[PDB]
Amino acid sequence: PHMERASLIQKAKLAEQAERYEDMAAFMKGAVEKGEELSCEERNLLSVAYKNVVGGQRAAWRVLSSIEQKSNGPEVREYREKVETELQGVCDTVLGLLDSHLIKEAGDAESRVFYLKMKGDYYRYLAEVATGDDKKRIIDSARSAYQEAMDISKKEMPPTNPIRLGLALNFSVFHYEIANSPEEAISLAKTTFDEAMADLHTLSEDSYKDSTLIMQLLRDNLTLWTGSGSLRRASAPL
Amino acid sequence: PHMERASLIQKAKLAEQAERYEDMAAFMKGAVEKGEELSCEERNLLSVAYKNVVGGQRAAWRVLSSIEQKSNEAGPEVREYREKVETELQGVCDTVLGLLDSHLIKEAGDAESRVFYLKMKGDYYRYLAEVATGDDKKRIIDSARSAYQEAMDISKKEMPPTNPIRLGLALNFSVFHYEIANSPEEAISLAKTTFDEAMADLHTLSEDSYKDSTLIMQLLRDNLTLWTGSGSLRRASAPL
Amino acid sequence: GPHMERASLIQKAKLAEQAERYEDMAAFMKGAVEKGEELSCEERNLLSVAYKNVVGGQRAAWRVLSSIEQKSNEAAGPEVREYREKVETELQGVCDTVLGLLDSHLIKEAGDAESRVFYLKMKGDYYRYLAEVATGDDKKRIIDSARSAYQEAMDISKKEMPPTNPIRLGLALNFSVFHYEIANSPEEAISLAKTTFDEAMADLHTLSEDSYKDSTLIMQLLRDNLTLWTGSGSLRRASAPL
Amino acid sequence: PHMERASLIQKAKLAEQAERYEDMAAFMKGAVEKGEELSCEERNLLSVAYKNVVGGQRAAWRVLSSIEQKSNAAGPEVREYREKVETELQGVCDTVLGLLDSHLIKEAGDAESRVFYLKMKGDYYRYLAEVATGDDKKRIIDSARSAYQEAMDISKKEMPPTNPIRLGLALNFSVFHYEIANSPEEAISLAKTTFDEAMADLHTLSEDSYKDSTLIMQLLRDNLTLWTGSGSLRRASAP
Repeated sequence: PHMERASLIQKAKLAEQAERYEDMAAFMKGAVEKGEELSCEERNLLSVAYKNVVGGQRAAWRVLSSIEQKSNGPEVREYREKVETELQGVCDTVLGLLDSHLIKEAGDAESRVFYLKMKGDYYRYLAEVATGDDKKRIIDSARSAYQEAMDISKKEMPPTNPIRLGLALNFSVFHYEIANSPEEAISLAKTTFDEAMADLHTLSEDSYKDSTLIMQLLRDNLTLWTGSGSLRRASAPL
Repeated sequence: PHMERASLIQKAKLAEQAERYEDMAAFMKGAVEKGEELSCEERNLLSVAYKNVVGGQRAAWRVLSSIEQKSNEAGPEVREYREKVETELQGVCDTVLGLLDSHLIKEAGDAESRVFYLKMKGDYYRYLAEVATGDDKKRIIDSARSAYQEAMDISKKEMPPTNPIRLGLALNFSVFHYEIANSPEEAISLAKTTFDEAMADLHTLSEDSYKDSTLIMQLLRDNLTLWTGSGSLRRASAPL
Repeated sequence: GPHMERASLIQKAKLAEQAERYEDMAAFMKGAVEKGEELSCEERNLLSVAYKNVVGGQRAAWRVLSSIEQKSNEAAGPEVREYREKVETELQGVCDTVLGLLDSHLIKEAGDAESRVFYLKMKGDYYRYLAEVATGDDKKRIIDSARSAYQEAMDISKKEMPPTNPIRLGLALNFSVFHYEIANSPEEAISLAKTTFDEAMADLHTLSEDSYKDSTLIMQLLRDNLTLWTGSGSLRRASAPL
Repeated sequence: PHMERASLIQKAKLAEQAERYEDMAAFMKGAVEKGEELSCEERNLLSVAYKNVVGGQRAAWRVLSSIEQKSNAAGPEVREYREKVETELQGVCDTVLGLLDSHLIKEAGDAESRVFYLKMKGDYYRYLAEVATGDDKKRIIDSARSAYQEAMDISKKEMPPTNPIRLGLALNFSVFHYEIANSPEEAISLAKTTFDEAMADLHTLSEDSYKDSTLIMQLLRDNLTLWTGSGSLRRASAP
């Protein structure tokens, strides 16, 4: 390690505690640029930082795009465009770090799934706002990243692993919202849930909370997408 | 025919594998009547047997009551047959409640067994309440409430929030609040509390209860989404 | 032109609020103030909301970092100090921006009592935020600048506004916080807080339905602080009066 | 002496103004035993009289029980005197519960009066629970809970969420949950639900109605901060 890198990682941990996500992101970018492999803890810092930064831009873009769609003055279009351009710049930064530093085709496989999933996520966020001729390319870039990640996770991780579950949840969202394949989405989400449910006896104690949380999100999306809400209430199985 | 306790339990296990729930129920009733306590495995056999028997009667009653409710817009066969299924269902609930009161419920044995039976008492009074329309309805609802309340009091002092009997109990009592007692707010807030307290204590869970606890936590979340109208909400992506 | 620009900026600040984009909202509201016209009651609230949210996050961060830094001085590690200093400098820059707008545009050009009190209260607030982080020889000056702004605002609000007015209540609540946390006058704070609450409670019959929610919300914050500061929160639970 | 019903009600109003609660209680017990329903104003006089009488006994019992618990044999005077106060308190609760069961609950016509008395029955069983110790405590706790639950069921169907008897009932049943039944979570949930459902319909009230209800909503908020520990949080500044 570089010690600049060690100091930047320490400052990213301080920025997380302080809920200063743009600083956290800047510190984690700097750390990625000052070294090779990130540890599991350091990969999560990078992801949390940029998740929170784009999360707010995406939430804003949705509000503005919703106002623009209903009002159809030039201020809404212009401001929606400002937020959109800013969001695109963050996604380009994350995708640049992944391609130039983090994604290693001959590296550790588990870390390769995390980054390839992250590459699919940030191309998917670009696809959420893309309306040009470039849209098809963006959608395909996200699909390839997720497909490459899915292929590795199936060979290398158990079906209860939270990175593998997270990956399948996000790729099903991609199918539903982006690729307009709601049936593939429902299918993948049901398969992921059922394969993880069958392998619950081999769930390690540390993965328990993260895996069951993501399995709940899969079940929540399945209910939303199939219209399984309004069905009869459940009582205990025993 | 070997109808000694050990043989009735063995036949109850065969009946389960064969999906012969009325035989299972009869074998388990017979095993309870030897005047002895049930193990955790044996309590589950008793519950599975009667849950399957009463479940088919309830499902049938709902179909018939639904046909009877639409029909008035009427031959007497629907009312008569709905009444036949109701009476039969009431007899099973009375059998289960009789076994619980005369043999199984004690003050006291171990907390998990006490809670299990009191939860079972609230469940079978709740099934009687589902079909009750007379002056006796209030009494039935109160009998279900007391059983669940006594069970809730023991489970809070004696069991961890992730225990599946404690989770199952809270899930069923929240259903009782929503459907039977017409207290949808109490139901939502019990379901949310149960889920949140179990979610915080997930580190202290075993391989045995893993599947049972997370399955019941999923049912709590499913009911919360149905009852709060949270279905409509934005799709989830990974927290990662 | 500037008149169409001013209108666009205020409209974008309303969009930025809906989108929870407070730094943009602040920038749009600064730009609108720099058109040199007075702000309406609605526009004053947009300005205040924008900068309250911006500085709110910086202050919350500063408190976390200062708390981590204080626990390391009892084997760190200069990163906490350095990062706490970064957040503080950034916070100071926002307070200086707000205080500059108030002094150069808003306070000098305020017509009515409600707008004049609003801005003087805001001046007291942002000097109080500078006082929250100040440890130099400049500390005493900052505290006094805050006190004078609040005192001038209190003098106008007592002559010109009813005791239920939410700007007057907000002012009193913040000046009591200044007394408790900044000036180390917890008795003056409890006093002021109790007096403000009691005088507003007596004049509740003369409250409009518009200001009822804003006034009762601020009266709730006054009694919440009174409970915290007097330790009355530890008292026996209430049951029904009949 | 003028001991006709209306004069007993007039004398109870005078005893309230004079803070003579044992006389007030005796005047309202006397008016109840005339065999007519109590009006809304009259029900409040009955409740105020006995809440003040039992309140002083409860406050005393708490002081004495605290001295007896701390005295750690000692002198027997504390136990004996705590027992005297306890027996006296139990007698007042038995008097109120006897009036409710023999005259007021049976004869109540409307929902508001039915709820009022059932809430009052839960309260006085809760006061008996405060001084009971073992399996005696079980018995009493469940009489309190049933009275409260029956009252809650009627108030939800028959009264708006801003009604002060419905608010008072929820506040007391939440106290029962927290202190007596050891269910701090449903106490906190019931109090927040009650506050939030009442706050959503406050615009409908007059100034008198608004005052009565907002006082009980403040007590719900006060208990919520005590029970959730929200009072120890960072001080508020203006929004």
